Amino acid sequence: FCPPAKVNILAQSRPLSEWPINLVSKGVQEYVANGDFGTSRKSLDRWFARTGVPTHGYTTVQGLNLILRHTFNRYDGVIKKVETRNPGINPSIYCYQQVSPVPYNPLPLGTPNRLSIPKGQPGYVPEWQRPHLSTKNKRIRKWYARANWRRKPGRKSVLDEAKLKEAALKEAIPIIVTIGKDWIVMDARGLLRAVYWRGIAKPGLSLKELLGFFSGDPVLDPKRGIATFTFKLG
RNA sequence: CGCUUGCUCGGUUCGCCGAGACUCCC
DNA sequence: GGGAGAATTGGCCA
DNA sequence: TGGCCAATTCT
Repeated sequence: FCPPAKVNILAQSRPLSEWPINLVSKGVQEYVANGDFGTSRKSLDRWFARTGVPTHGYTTVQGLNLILRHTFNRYDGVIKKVETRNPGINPSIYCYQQVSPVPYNPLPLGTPNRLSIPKGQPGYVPEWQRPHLSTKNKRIRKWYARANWRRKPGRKSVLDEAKLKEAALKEAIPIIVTIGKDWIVMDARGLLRAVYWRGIAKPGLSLKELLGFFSGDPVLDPKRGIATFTFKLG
């Protein structure tokens, strides 16, 4: 079993459902045809351009075997499900080996000390009571974590999109997925928490060693602003 | 042994701390 | 209600 | 030479 993972995107060149891989994978399900489907580029040429369905400058052998082969199983199986008892046009951009994520180019502990920060600076712990806390090696939420600023009738807060949210991109961990013209930068601290949650120690993890524990084929979601990874057999 | 993002739920001096899952998608 | 790889290889110009 | 982007593969 491959456990899942969930990471947040940061920036995109153009609107989500406007990349040409999506513009190719979208019409396939509507179309489904010849049936001349093969990994070989020659067979792929025949199935797509020749049969009739338009291609938006896409010819990758993997990028057309992860959407055509999926669609036929989408048009099938449900018939088998109709047989078993006796639809959505997914822009789920299934990334492949050739577009595997790599860390950004032109691990830190975070807050090294909990009860030690100069007074008045951001992150400073309160003075009315420093003791009476708990020390069981639980997760540490950073001061800017909006999970700690949620609104309720009993809660008091002054939410600002700059003070709270812009503080994230300062110490973010960028990784890049490139299909040739479209670039997506996701936040890897989700992967950090996912790997520390299952048992792996801290500090031995660096660049080129976090992504290794996850599968190299993400499933980007050009809606909800989220991406999803999977681990390996380990 | 060990824990930067997301989310659910509390009160608080408003500075911040206490508990929890991650098999998610159509 | 279905999917969540990446090893080996073949063209390959500075 | 070797180095990288695509192209081919089984279960």
